[PDB]
Amino acid sequence: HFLEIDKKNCCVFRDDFIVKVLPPVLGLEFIFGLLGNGLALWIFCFHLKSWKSSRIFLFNLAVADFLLIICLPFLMDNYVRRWDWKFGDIPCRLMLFMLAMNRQGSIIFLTVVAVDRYFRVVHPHHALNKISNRTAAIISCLLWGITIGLTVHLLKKKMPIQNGGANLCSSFSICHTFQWHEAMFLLEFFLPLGIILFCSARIIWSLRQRQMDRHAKIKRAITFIMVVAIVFVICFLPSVVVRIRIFWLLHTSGTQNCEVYRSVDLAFFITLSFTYMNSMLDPVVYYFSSP
Ligand SMILES: CCCCCn1c(=O)[nH]c(=O)c2[nH]c(Cl)nc21
Repeated sequence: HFLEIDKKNCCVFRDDFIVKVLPPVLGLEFIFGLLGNGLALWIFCFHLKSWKSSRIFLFNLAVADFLLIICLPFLMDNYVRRWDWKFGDIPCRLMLFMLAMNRQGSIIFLTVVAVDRYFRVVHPHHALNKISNRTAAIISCLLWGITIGLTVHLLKKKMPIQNGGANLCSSFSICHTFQWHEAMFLLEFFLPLGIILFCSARIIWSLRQRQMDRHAKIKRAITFIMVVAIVFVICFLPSVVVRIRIFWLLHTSGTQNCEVYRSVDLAFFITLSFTYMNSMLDPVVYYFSSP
């Protein structure tokens, strides 16, 4: 129950019902993402030779998704052991760093693709619609650097922590403090949420206003950007909602017996796996949309 991490009062929980739902969903997530991302990378690197600016961003998203899917098997192994990391200390920090970095990278590149579509559809005569490959590669490297800059603190903050009779390797704990990590999670949902919603709404409004809904494939494009927004919201909403709920249960009362946390704590991590479904669904909608 109660524990102290870096002079911080936290309430970890190693309960059951975690080795029941999480490993079956994670295994199927891994075995479907492997095939989807392998086909995407095959059609990207080898079978096709044409690099356009939007395709570079799509390839970056695919790389992030593939790395996250590769990282997923270790997560499945961890949750199978009922929260017992049996790998080491360097692999644990590396795994947490990779998880955070490619989650943020997937979100950032999704936002970048949405902004690119917004510029293509609403502002067709802007410069950012005909950039060179050098500028696109520089932007990609800059975004990757921003991600690493935001996650070196996860890379450095701590190692696996002994508790009870086992060891826990986690960064999404619950503690009575508001560090940069949780605020960064809330930002990495909300700000891209606003950007994506604004871009999608403007795209829909401009396409409908300019009398373009008559065209056939444009209707498919509209429905696909709509389902992209919907799936992003569906995949990233339960996690942030449970995080806000546990924050509220933390500020009001808090640091108590902490059993009241557990009823919602199990709700958090399950929904966390739901975010990986996002990584699974992007190949279906993003790359697999050519008529
Ligand atoms: C590799 C074991 C980490 C377990 C806790 N954890 C985390 O610390 N950061 C995460 O991004 C994350 N995602 C999911 Cl699922 N579990 C997570």
